[PDB]
Amino acid sequence: MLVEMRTYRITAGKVPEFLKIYQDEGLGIITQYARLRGCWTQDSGTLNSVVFWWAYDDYSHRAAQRERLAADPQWQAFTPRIVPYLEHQESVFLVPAAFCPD
Amino acid sequence: MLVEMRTYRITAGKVPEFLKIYQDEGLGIITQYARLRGCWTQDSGTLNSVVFWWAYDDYSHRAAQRERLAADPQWQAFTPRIVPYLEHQESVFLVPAAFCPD
Repeated sequence: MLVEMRTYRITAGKVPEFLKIYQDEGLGIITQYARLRGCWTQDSGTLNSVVFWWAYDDYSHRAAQRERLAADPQWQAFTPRIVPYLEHQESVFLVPAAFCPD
Repeated sequence: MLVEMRTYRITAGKVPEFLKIYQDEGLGIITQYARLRGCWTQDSGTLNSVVFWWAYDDYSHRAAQRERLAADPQWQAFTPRIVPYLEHQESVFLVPAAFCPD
């Protein structure tokens, strides 16, 4: 397995707005293609930050599912709604330790 | 709920050693006191980095369980074994979004 951890720094004060738009409009689309294991806001360090945990079987399943997501007309119609909130985006790849629970 | 995400930068090359010592000697102790939801190594960005996801009901349950862990003689006898591997430690607090799966 493989987790992609993606962190979005949002326009100050606008995190609740971003999360409503994401929840009402994006969640149903993207979860057709990737397994969400967690969505969080930061309570320490850099505030106004939303952390997503995406789970894939491996890099090639990830690459294939991300293409099918990119090609989705619904998804392409959705991202312009969140883009104005996105100040900064980052991504880290994680591979489980031997004792990682699944 | 509340997640504490703790990231340990390990002496270069020594991550497998650290993970064996942690697994064989520390895991059983600390999991008596906190819920581990995931343990990962970084495959991108800063390598030689171990990411732990700790789950607590809230800040006060966390504070109470961390005291009981600190007071554990087994735990106090264990940490000196990993300390020489720890180059750098960091911690971020996470609170779930409305649609965060549990």
